Amino acid sequence: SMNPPPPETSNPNKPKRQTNQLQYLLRVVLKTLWKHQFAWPFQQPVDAVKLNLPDYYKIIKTPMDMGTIKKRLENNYYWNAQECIQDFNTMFTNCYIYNKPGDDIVLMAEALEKLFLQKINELPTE
Ligand SMILES: Cc1c[nH]nc1CN1CCN(c2nc(-c3[nH]c(C)c4c3CCCC4=O)cs2)CC1
Repeated sequence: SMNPPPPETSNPNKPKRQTNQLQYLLRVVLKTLWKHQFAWPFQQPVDAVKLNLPDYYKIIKTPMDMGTIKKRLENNYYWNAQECIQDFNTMFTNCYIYNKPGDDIVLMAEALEKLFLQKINELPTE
């Protein structure tokens, strides 16, 4: 079995920006979710080989994880906050697509997503 290449975290062809909203996404949103007791499954791309999930990347064609998001923020990969918010939402949605309601991993995603929503509700104006 094989994992796909991880999502890119650098691309010199892609225009970059640092905005106050992106700074908030790193210092408040990512930091809060990253330290949570349920963060660990989301801190790296899913290793479908080690986890014996040979169907994971048959079902999930837009993988995303907080380790990737963290690196994208640190490397100023994004142009705007909406790009980064979309990556978070992709991560949560993938979890709900692949797994079953009530699975431990879904309960963990739901706890992180509640906090995500609480923080982005106070995203500062640009
Ligand atoms: C040792 C350590 C401490 N902190 N971080 C680490 C390194 N990694 C350690 C392994 N790990 C892991 N993720 C998962 C994981 N994740 C998602 C989003 C999953 C799954 C399985 C089910 C379906 C699913 O949707 C399993 S094992 C991720 C992090």
